[PDB]
Amino acid sequence: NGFIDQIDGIVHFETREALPTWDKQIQSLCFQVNNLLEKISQTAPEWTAQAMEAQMAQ
Amino acid sequence: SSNLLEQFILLAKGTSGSALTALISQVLEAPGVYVFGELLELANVQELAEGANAAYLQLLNLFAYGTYPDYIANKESLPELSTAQQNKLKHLTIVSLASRMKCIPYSVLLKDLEMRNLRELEDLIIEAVYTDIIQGKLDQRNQLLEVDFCIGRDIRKKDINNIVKTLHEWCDGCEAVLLGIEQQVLRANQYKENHNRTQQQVEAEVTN
Amino acid sequence: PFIREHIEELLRNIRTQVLIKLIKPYTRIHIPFISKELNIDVADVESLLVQC
Amino acid sequence: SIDEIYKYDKKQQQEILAAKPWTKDHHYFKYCKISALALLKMVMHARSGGNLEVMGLMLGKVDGETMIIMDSFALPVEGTETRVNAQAAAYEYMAAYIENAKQVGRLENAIGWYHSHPGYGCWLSGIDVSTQMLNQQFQEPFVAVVIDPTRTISAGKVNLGAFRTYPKGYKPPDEGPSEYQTIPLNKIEDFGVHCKQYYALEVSYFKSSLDRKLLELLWNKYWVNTLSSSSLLTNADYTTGQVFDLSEKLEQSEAQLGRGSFMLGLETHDRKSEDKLAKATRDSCKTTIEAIHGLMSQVIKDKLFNQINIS
Repeated sequence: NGFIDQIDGIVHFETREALPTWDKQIQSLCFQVNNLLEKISQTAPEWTAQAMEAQMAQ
Repeated sequence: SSNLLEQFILLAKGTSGSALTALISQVLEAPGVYVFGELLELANVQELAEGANAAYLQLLNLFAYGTYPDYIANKESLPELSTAQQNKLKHLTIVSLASRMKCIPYSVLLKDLEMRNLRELEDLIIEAVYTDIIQGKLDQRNQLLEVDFCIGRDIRKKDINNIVKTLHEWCDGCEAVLLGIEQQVLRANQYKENHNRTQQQVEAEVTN
Repeated sequence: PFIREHIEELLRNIRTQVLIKLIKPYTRIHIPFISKELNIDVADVESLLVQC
Repeated sequence: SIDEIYKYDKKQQQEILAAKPWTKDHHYFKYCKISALALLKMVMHARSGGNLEVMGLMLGKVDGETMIIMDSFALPVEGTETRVNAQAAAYEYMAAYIENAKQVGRLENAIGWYHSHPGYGCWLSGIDVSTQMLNQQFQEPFVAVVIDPTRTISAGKVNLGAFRTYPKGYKPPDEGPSEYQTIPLNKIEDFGVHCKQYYALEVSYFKSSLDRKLLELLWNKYWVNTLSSSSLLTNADYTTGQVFDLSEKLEQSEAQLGRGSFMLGLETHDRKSEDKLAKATRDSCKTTIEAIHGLMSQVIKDKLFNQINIS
């Protein structure tokens, strides 16, 4: 990927930008919550059931 | 690494004196150790002063609070580094400016790290991506750097308040948007029920 | 004389295929740049770029 | 039986497939039991295709003269009328399901294939009756079920019906339409002739299945892909391409209002396609609703994550 500029002799490389980069950061952020959820239930499974009941009580 | 952090905190609390001075240079030389908060607050490193022992205490403070330009200004008073200790200091300089500003321009990193091009400046940043140290994206149109994931330098004893503040706006912020979506469903469903009743009672009276 | 009347069209079709494989990487390519690579004069380059 | 058909019985499938009672009389299947959990998966896969035709595959067992429709999955084939012999794409899925079922002690095989006929109602045309005869002799038993997704919206009636095309040497010479629905004025002449090739069956409903139980364990780790919305950038060529077809429909409406379908002597029956202005309105609103639907998935993302900022 990328293009070559013959005016100043500076070749640029494409690294994705504009709209395609907006959906990539959202999917990468939600993926961190999925990996963090598996670590909380593995290290302390009692805290997973306690945090879920706090939303239903409010 | 994570298994090597629990071994350096156990040997420093068992011995002291001349054995503690040799343990400081072995931690900075061995890779994998990117945290220096649990070793600076200890009373073992604070007893090193008067001579070459005081130089190791000032070097540990620059690796946690200082940056890259803070080391080149007093390179004669601090001991020299090698091909591994110098590259580790450049990783902490990138995560230092990210804790204050969200985006860091390329002109700032070109002056602090002292480079000439963009690939050589970003060469020390991509090395921390595979080691799960610095994770983010590179911007070319705006010539900025959006750092998403980075190391917390120390144990985060001062900037720990921003962790709970960011999570509070994500949980309480969803309740305000949920009230607007639920209200839109009731308004859209009520409009369909009123339209179906006003279209059947007006067409049945045409025959009568 | 039958094949001589079609020898000019065959030479022009080859220049079109080479220009496609060279204009993709270079965004703003120079006009004398494609003339030096093709080893041709600049008199027929201006006439071929219009038809292409 | 009554309580044995609700569960998976190995002895029931061992006394039917070993003898094959369908080789004596083709009119053995009388009723069809379709699971309530599998019915929602068939009406949702055909609704995503819109005006196109799609096909799938059903899995289940048998219990006498009544078929059992257990699990069902979709297929990437573009229907059956467009692509001849659409059962070739399901050979990879069947080779991986039978081998994994015989090792655990299960004799569940194929039971039928379902598709969708949007527009001309739920029936079997001249193409579906030819391909089904070649599949019933190799992968028996089979059953063709048609689902109309574009008919349960305006009329509000859940169109559902199973049919079975008779093979060569058993078609009745005269048989009326067993399951008659609505057909537009275009292919109504072929309904009175092709109706004798198949026959309708009394569909039933029951609660069992098994595919509707393992999708929750996957959602615990696959929930990061369900939020991948932003429909404004997915089918962007279909939205812009629909505006080109709208211009051709709007040009036909100008000639309809100018000439007029109400002449002297013979009115309301002059032009072929009447009410061109009323039909062009729904086509213009289709490009508007589909355009604002993709924006709603983006504004909702800028109100939950972009409104957080940092200190």
